[PDB]
Formats: sequence, structure tokens, C-alpha cells
Amino acid sequence: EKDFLPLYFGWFLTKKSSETLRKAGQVFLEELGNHKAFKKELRHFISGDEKLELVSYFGKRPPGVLSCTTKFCDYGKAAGAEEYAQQEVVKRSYGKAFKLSISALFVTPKTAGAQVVLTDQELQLWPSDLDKPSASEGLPPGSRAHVTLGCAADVQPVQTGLDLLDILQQVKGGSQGEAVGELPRGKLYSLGKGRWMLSLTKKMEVKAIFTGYYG
Ligand SMILES: NC(=O)c1ccc[n+]([C@@H]2O[C@H](COP(=O)([O-])OP(=O)(O)OC[C@H]3O[C@@H](n4cnc5c(N)ncnc54)[C@H](OP(=O)(O)O)[C@@H]3O)[C@@H](O)[C@H]2O)c1
Repeated sequence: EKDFLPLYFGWFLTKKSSETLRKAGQVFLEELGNHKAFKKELRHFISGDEKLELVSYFGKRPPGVLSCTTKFCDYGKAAGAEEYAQQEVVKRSYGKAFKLSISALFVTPKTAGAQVVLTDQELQLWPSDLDKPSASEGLPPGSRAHVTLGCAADVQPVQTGLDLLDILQQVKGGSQGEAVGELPRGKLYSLGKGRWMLSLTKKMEVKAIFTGYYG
């Protein structure tokens, strides 16, 4: 027989970079929740019902260290998972160190995350797979790349990547609007339908190892 694969592949940030980014994500959620322009849009954010504390709202958080997922394999059950694992480049890079560039932080009524911009070599570790779900269109590859920081209670694993994909798809169409504020890290935007994106002024470099997760 052949040996079974991980739940997923990806970069797994260092203790430091996880701690460094996790705290940075949590400062953002308070700055946002405590922002007037934000408090103006709770009607589009939730359904019913006062000021909301986003850090408890996104109550489902990463147990330990943060990670950027490349290919979710589900132990071989997922499509293209098989071809993706035998790629030479995936085998070349398994165990190698990497640095990732976080260009922005976002929030929607479902997820909080951090956009990841992959380099050209890192993009080679991105699955150029056949069966793109509606969102992938239009955006350069690797755009889906992110790190999950939080999810609302009843939200499913895939949504974080889709939330970012929907947002970028809108910036694509030029519906960003103008920056409605200058958060301490950078520029803020309201995209409607309870969507937001902060474009960091100095992009955050985190160090990580490309490996697989089983658990
Ligand atoms: N013994 C245990 O059971 C144990 C112990 C410790 C921790 N855990 C946690 O339990 C989790 C198990 O995974 P899960 O049930 O949360 O999600 P999952 O479906 O098992 O997938 C795991 C990861 O893959 C990504 N993913 C999930 N669905 C996807 C899809 N349709 N397309 C692309 N990527 C997808 C997500 O990463 P992104 O959101 O980053 O894209 C997610 O964090 C692990 O993440 C681990 O942290 C479990």
C-alpha cells in the first residue's frame, strides 16, 4: 500500500511568528469593534441587537500555532490531493524554511483572517488544480492564501479563504471605496455586506516551515 497523507499541507509559522501575528490580529479586532465607522455597520454585520466585542464574537480560534494552508488533502480523500503530494516541488520543499508576507487583515460576519501574498517559488507550492470553485476566477494564483484568526460559532473551515476571495474579487471590480480611517497599522476600507480590509503600511514578514498536518 501507499502511505496516507496529512489533513493538509502548508506553512506552519514559528512560535514567535504565531505569537507575533496572533497578538496583531487581536489588537485589530478591538480597534475595529471600538471604531465608530464600524459601530455604524453592525446592522449589516449581524441580525439582531449596544457595542460588540469582536474577539469573543469570533470565538472559534486556532488552538495553538498559526499556519498558512496550501492544499487541504483530507488524508487523500480530497480531489487533486494525490497529484499535489507527489509533485517534486512539494517533496523538495517539505521541511524548508520560508517567509510569508501579510498584506492585510479582514473581517466578515463569518471569519477573521490575514491575507497572504506568496512569492513566485512559494506559489509553485500552490495547487494549480483543475476544478476551481466560483471564487478563484480573476485573481492571480495564491490569492486565496491566508491565515485564519477567528470564525463565528457556526462557520465551516473553508469560509475564511472564501471570505478573502470575495473581498479581493470586489477590490478587483473597484468597489473598495475610499479609506474611511487610518488604523495605527494602516489604511481601512468598508466593502459593505459587513466586509472590511486593512491594508498594512509595512507588510508583516513571518517565518514558517512548509510541512503537513495530521493531528
Ligand atoms: N486531536 C485533534 O483532533 C486536534 C488537536 C489539536 C488541534 N486540532 C485542530 O483541529 C483542526 C481540524 O481541522 P478542521 O476540522 O478545523 O478543518 P478541516 O476541514 O479538517 O481542515 C483543516 C484545515 O484545512 C483548511 N481547510 C479546511 N477545509 C478546507 C477546504 N474546503 N478547502 C481548503 N482548505 C480547507 C483550513 O485551514 P485555513 O482555515 O487556514 O485555510 C483548516 O484549518 C486542525 O486545524 C487543528 O488545528 C485538532
